[PDB]
Amino acid sequence: RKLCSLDNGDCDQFCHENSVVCSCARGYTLADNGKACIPTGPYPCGKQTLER
Amino acid sequence: IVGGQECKDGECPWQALLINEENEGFCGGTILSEFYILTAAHCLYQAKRFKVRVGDRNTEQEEGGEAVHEVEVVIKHNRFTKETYDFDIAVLRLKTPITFRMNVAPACLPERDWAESTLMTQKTGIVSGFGRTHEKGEQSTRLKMLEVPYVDRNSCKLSSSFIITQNMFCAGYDTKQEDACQGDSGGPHVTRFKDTYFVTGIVSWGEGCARKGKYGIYTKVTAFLKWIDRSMK
Ligand SMILES: O=C(CN1CC[C@@H](NC(=O)c2ccc(Cl)s2)C1)Nc1ccc(-n2ccccc2=O)cc1F
Ligand SMILES: [Ca+2]
Ligand code: NA
Repeated sequence: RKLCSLDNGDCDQFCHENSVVCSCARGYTLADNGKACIPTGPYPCGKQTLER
Repeated sequence: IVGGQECKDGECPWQALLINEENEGFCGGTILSEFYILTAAHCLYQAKRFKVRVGDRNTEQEEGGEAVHEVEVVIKHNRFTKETYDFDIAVLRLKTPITFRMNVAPACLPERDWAESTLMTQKTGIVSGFGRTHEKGEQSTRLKMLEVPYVDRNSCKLSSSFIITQNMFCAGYDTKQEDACQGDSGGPHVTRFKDTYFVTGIVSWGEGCARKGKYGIYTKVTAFLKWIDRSMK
């Protein structure tokens, strides 16, 4: 029953709706839990550059 | 940028500057990847030949991260015109790839439907640039950023001596003296969602800077998401 209109369906990035599918931008991989987005490199899009 | 604040270290890494033959900044760009820069089509007429500089926060201070990249190709939106300023978008491909590092990194492109229901519906976006600090003022040697509220389309249309198409959106303040300004055009408008920044607009145009009753006008990137993809391949 989850919906994208409630805490973005618990997704870190993209949410899409008879149940919710999370997805991620290029340079990230969708976690095993189907929610989180993992950076596949040190300079992933949209991340400010703070350590390193 | 009128008002706002100096971009702190590492906080506007997708910022690019387009530089004159005399090595003066005249427009911004948004880094999209190692080979591509998003900018505004109308920025293309204001200089015959130019390059793009990244990793710079202080044009008067060589930090050690600067890198100047020449343009291999220019892909202007074939429907852009000076008459309308509509479709004010363009992609640049760089001869040499960017090396991402401190202060140099790309902003994310969103999925369109989600960006419409989730990004464009936030309260605010962030715009950044080395542009003037007041209308009749002069460019700032330091990279500034400014949080600008989304402005509803009807208010946008009413406030404007010019036609606002569906490829355009308003951001900023009615009376508050904060806004993008001359020299920021082409530069980023990005929207944060859970600590990730997504490209939402391209600085396009304004009637002055920070004028009362007037807002900043931006290219609506959700309308050019498939176009940017094809432009990049
Ligand atoms: O040419 C200027 C000069 N301005 C003087 C200060 C600069 N200000 C800005 O670029 C911005 C202010 C807020 C943002 Cl965002 S960009 C631009 N402004 C305009 C006004 C109107 C227009 N037009 C809009 C629609 C159709 C045809 C047009 O010619 C373009 C401009 F560049
Ligand atoms: Ca510098
Ligand atoms: Na205003």
